[PDB]
Amino acid sequence: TVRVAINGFGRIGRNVVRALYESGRRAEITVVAINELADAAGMAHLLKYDTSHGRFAWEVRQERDQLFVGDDAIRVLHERSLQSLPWRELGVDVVLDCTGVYGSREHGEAHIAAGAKKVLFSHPGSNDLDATVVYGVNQDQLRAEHRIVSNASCTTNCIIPVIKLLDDAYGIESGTVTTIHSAMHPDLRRTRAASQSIIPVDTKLAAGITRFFPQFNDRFEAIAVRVPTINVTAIDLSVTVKKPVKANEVNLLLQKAAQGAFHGIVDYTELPLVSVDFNHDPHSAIVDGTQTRVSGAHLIKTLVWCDNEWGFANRMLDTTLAMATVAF
Amino acid sequence: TVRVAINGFGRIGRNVVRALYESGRRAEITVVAINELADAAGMAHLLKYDTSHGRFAWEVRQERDQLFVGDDAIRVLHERSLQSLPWRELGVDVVLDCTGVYGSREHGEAHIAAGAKKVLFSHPGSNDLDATVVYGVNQDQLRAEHRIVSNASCTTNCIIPVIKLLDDAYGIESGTVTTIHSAMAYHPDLRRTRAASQSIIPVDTKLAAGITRFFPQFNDRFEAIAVRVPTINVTAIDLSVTVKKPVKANEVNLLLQKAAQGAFHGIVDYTELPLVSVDFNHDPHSAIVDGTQTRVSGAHLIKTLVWCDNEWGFANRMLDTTLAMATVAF
Amino acid sequence: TVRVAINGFGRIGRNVVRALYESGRRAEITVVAINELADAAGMAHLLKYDTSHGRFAWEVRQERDQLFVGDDAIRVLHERSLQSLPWRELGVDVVLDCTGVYGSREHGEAHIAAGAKKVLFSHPGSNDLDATVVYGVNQDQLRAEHRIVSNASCTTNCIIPVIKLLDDAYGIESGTVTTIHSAMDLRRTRAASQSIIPVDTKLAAGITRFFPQFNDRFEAIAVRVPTINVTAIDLSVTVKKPVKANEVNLLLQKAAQGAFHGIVDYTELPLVSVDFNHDPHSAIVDGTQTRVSGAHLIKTLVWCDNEWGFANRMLDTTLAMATV
Amino acid sequence: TVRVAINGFGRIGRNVVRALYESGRRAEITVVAINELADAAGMAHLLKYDTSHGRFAWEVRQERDQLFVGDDAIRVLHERSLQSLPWRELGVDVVLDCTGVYGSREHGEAHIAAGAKKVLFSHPGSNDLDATVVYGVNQDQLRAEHRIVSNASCTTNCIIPVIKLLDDAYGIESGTVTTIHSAMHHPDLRRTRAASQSIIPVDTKLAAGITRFFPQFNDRFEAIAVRVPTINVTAIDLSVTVKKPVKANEVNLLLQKAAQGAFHGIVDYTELPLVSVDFNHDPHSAIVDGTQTRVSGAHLIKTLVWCDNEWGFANRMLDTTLAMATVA
Repeated sequence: TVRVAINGFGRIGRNVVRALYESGRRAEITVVAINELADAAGMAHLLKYDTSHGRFAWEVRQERDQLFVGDDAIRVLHERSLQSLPWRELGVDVVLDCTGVYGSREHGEAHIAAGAKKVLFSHPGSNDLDATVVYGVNQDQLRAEHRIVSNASCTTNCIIPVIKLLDDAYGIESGTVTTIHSAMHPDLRRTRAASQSIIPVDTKLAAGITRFFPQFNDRFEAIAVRVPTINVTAIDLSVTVKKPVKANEVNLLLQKAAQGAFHGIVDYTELPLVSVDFNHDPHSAIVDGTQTRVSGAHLIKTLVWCDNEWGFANRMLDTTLAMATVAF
Repeated sequence: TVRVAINGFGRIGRNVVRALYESGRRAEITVVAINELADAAGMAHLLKYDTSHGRFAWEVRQERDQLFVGDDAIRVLHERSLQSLPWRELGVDVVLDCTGVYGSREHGEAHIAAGAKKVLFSHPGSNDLDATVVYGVNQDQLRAEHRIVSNASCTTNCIIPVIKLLDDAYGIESGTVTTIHSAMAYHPDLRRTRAASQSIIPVDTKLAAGITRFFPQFNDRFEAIAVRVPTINVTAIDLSVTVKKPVKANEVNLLLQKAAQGAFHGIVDYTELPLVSVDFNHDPHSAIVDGTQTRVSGAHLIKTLVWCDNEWGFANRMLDTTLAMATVAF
Repeated sequence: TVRVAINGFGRIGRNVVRALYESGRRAEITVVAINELADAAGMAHLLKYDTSHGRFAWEVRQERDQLFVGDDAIRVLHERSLQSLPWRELGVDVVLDCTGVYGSREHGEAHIAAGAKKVLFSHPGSNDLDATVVYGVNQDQLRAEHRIVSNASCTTNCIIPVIKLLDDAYGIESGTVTTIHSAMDLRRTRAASQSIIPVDTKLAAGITRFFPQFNDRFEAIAVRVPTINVTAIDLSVTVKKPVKANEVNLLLQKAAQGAFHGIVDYTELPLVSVDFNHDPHSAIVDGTQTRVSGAHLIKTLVWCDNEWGFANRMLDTTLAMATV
Repeated sequence: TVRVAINGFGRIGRNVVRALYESGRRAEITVVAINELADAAGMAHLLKYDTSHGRFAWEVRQERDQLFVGDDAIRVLHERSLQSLPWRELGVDVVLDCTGVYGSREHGEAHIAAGAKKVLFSHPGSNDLDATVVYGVNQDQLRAEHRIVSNASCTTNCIIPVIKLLDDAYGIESGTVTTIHSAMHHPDLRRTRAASQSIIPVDTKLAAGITRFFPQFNDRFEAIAVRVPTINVTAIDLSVTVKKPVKANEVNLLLQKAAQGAFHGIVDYTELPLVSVDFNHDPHSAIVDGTQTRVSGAHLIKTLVWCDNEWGFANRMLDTTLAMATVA
């Protein structure tokens, strides 16, 4: 088994754990430790009861510095100092660092100093790492020597595979995206009741895209709003393409990719569905074919769904396996 | 005083009335009659309470066959045949048809035959009316012989003025729009039965065909989708267009900002404040450009996010259009 | 195997099918037919996709006037009159009439006449049926010759067991209830405002019908709030015997452990309404909220997934009816 | 004119100012000064824009240390030290302290020593202030010798007048209350959980507040509360046992009459079929919903009570303020 440690037990951290068990990936991966600067009581409770995902099916037990999920024992640490973590003693193959705040070499190297073989960040970090993976797109670029890696971000994993598919088919020359987020300072917007408004929020989506697709620097922008719905995101993508195209052809391309090389990663639907119907859906992206439009023959719009959190947590596990099982 | 009658007292009919008093337009226009099918105890209560900006500030009551707003008496009518509406007896200058159902030349003629000089429809109607007005964009296209006019639609009015501004400055080549609508058993459209509170729900939208009617040149160059989210009374419109001329986000904002100071004052507003949607609740502008959200990808793909209280701006535009029709008039 | 047909494929009828498969009761009940006025594609669709209960696990296909759940075929009918339902041909043991509109003795008689052996109504219905069952409280009042039975109402089901527990231990003198409803006609014409909306409720009438000694001693009100489909029931009773709040919690905790296990649950954990979504208990007593004013006025807060709990009790009462 | 200063410009302090301008009380009360740590530009923006109460009808400008409401200039302070507040300079007759921090006899003494003649706190406070006033019920218990006064709390202000009314008519023996809060505000494990889906139990000091005010109901009153995702209007579900025998129509008639007479402008009564937003920005402390009144047997009364907790409370602060500067 690949022995994994979770640094930080916020929403992504807890989701990685549930997804490990629910997906059957536990036959190949085991979680041996979680570091979180909060009490084990609350951790265990929040792991068992989720608003967005419901009741977790495995017995959850907490005792001393141990968290139990079914039979598995899991050490709970409260360390402010990354180098003082017991990674070597626990035989840590991969630390999944889910703390948020940027990722980087210094931090990865501190997990490695404590004795972890590799590090996978949940957040894009800086342009300094051994690699950034959008699983389903570029995991075959990983090498045995890539030890400090980033899995991109919740929102980037949703849209990148779609962008890849459209650009391969038609050549993207320009792109603009709006993300409609579900519910989840020097900004007079935070101190406003989320219950009733469409609230614009900061987004780093564009940076994510142009870092992954450097041929689009100065060619991509993004905005975002928050709305009071349940954990499903809609990404509204508008791209100009080189080759002329019609909507039913954009749709055929995406249907077949979901059928084929992107099965499990990008799904496609034509059914009359609403966002909750993708709650807890493990795909990175579900293209809603009913919303595909082409203006003229060069301006594509697609509406893409994702459970950004559940999709991403599953990909985190996919990337962890790819990292842990590569030959030099 | 411009004599008006309102046919249909649903959300829009009621908002037209509220707008008339709140805006001061009542110095210019008097509502002589309201035609509504369905009890009138309702009418008063809904006028009073279903408002969204506090209880309507004018005193409201229902006596006899009459509705009282403040000290004004309005004749309440219940008539199913357009032919027998007593517009002639009341000397009605414009009938504001707010039913959401009547929209054809023949419906127009039917109102005019019962004695209205002119008719204004609260929705796009048929493709062959005398004119379709987006107040602030093309009221000047109203001739004297145009007795049957459409006011376009709530959503259409939000966006066409920004489209005009953008087209004139940079030349729109193609365009795509997403409307984020606020909230309003078994049904053949399967999405409609679903709990609204929980979801982003894709909805059918007529916006593209509205843009297309107004801008003949944009046929086959414009598309639209929409979703409904569980927020209240303010719509956002997410507009992406390719333009001929090379532009930056800052120049697009200056343009729109200057236009809001000048020729679209009172119609299109502009802002750079960190505001949220409820901040435009009961705002009477047709559109509010949110400067902070403006992007240009490359130098030719503009994204603008526009807000509106779709019902409130529309109701106000109905009154504005009324006066212009009355202005140069048959 | 009990052969059941379902009349009305509204939310209730659909949860009855979902629950049938999820609890494993496929082993003792078979659904042989559904009558629904609307078309079978709509039915299959709604069965699969649900805002409250997520994606249904079993494969759902629709094919002509057949509906397929897993390997199972279910005839779909569109009869608007009870007399023409093919209950004889299909050998129906129990109609589960979930329409919310057929509830009288003569509606039961028309189901029987068409060949159904018995009928279980998914609502209080007529006041002159053979029995009204709130499972866990009075299924032992059931008899073989009871042919036209009512299953009470979802909200009645949530609270009646708790009322019985409290009346037995301390003697209820008077009672008053507020139901806080989720996404479940004077005020409907309003616009969207995200409001607490008062709604008419029949809970007082359901409580006194089940406990007639409470006539003129019980009242209830309700509000709708824009939440997910878990109801909170806020029950305030005056009682004869003096009590403290911790005594009340012990009694219900023990009730949950014992005679009401699987019907009433009990929690002292810091939960919120979504934590009871898809819970098949009729009621979950929240101990953290129990209060006693003085020593005689008890307040209890009780949670329920009113739809889910109720659809499972319908199944229980069904089995109890068929293999008597 | 009574000169007043406001200490703390959060939600309550801003609402007092809005309430002042909207009620016409600007003829009797002048706000000479606001002390607030945050920036003036922020104060102005938040005074102008508010999700509950909407766009302030009065112009709002901010320049330097001045906040302009209409054409009234108001002095802004940023002083952490009560001893240094320039009250004497400004001739402050009453400090409305709306910080929700300050609340003790000493804090009161500090304001007075800095030169404010009297003090009104916007909350419970501590158990030894000169008076606690729920305006409409006990403003008669005010004496000129009362210098350090508390206004009670929002919810306590909504329900006390009703309890008074029912106790006076019928003799209340015992009481229990559930408060249905909208989106407003031992580690509470529920506070993580997203407001947008659930009914969420929350701690309440309502009973404490009632006990404090009516110590004869010591051991005779309890309260729970929940939060639901509605906008700014609270429902209070009050269930009391009474000594006298009563009927629901008699209860409603009592309360309707009190609303016509002795509690006019403080308690309102309605028989109309309404919803909670209908009371948004309603200045009464309480609106009894007559459609919802019940009595079980002849002694167990339920009434459902609405209030815009923040707006009624803002208006009461001013009522008390006015009763504190005039004892002549």
